[PDB]
Amino acid sequence: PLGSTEVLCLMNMVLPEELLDDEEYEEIVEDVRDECSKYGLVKSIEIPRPVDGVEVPGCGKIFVEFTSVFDCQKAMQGLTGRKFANRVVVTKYCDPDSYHRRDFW
Amino acid sequence: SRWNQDPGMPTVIPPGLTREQERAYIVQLQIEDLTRKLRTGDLGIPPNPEDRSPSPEPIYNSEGKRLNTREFRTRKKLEEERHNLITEMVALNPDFKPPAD
Repeated sequence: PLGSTEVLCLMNMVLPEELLDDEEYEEIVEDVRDECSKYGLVKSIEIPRPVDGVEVPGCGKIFVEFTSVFDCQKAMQGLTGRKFANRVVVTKYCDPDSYHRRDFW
Repeated sequence: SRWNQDPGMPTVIPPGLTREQERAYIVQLQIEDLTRKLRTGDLGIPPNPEDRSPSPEPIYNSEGKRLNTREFRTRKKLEEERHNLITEMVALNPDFKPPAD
């Protein structure tokens, strides 16, 4: 949305293929958590995954809810421009209301 | 872990973009990185064969040269992802000139 919010969206981090395996998925989760935990006390994480061939929304995106707007804003500044499995990490803010209602985008 | 520690497109998504315009930005940006990685080419091959997946049975040509090397396989995926992304914007075009690469 317009400006800063307490929800961070990491994009271009994974492809649906990586998320199929439970072993790899659980790992991707804690990796994101631990990294964000450096600015953390993060409220929650959401990484939607097929469920193919449904193509559920927000798939290929990683959402991280922080406790505060400040925290989140610092997380993006630090995480944006970094690599993840050699992929460029792209970032933005998400509407926290949309996020709570599980309307992931 | 998985994370990375140490002149492309801005890594932060500009302010107001439609669900589509945003998708175009991120795709256009990956097209950018993929092109770079294949030019250098900066693949994602791990230095040691410990974290690597088991290798497939090797196949060779008439000179005895292996065809399905790690590098070849990995360069394939990148070319594949880049193709699909490029092809994704084929059913988009705002008169966006194809590179033909």
